[PDB]
Amino acid sequence: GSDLGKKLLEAARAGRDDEVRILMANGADVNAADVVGWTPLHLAAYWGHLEIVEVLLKNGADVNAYDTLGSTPLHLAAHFGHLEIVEVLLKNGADVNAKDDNGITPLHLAANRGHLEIVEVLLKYGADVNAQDKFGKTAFDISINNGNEDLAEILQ
Amino acid sequence: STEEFGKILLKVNQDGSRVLLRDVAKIELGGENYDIIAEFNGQPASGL
Amino acid sequence: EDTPQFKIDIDQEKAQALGVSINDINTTLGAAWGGSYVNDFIDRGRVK
Repeated sequence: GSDLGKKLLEAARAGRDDEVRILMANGADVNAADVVGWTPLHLAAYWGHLEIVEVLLKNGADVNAYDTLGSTPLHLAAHFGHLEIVEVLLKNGADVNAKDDNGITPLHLAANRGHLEIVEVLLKYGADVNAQDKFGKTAFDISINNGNEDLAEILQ
Repeated sequence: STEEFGKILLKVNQDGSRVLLRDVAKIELGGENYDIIAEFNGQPASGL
Repeated sequence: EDTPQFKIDIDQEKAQALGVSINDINTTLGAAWGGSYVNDFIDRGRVK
């Protein structure tokens, strides 16, 4: 928990591109985290800040870093419908089949909120469509329960 | 939303199939009551 | 400012399958972690 590391977390969250650029030059800790275990990349992915995700990855940010409940930035990017960030993370070697503590993959989260374009991107980068969570429910089981005709057709 | 009310699980059958609320009801975002219908010079209207 | 909060999703199907009522689940969680004002008692001629 460094001085610059705490400022990078707040900067990445707010989306101040100019401040993040300055903190990367001063050597702010990219692997710094809060109490729940969220990196600047987690926060940047959550609030949908495309530039800061790109800047952090170039400065050796952990793409497959996970919080205290095992959620990676790809989960947050896929769940909250950030198509651009999901592509950038997967290009920089993001684990597409990353399981959290509950066995919920990014495909499950993208399926639940009905983000059709993100499901196609995840499936392209090799998302396990038959991947089950702790309750034994696939991305298809989520689509039929939510009543999504378009999503159910794609997950064939 | 109507979708979230739709996937309310009423019960699970013996075989395993799920009986949702949308399977035993139509779910729309309608009015509290259908007593008042106002018009201003013929066209649809509300007011106070 | 917004802060990290611990979102927990109770699976309805698994609760109904094992035979656990949602009242018992939400009461156990709420009463234990949050606290629950049950009833009054008289401490030296004063309701508390």
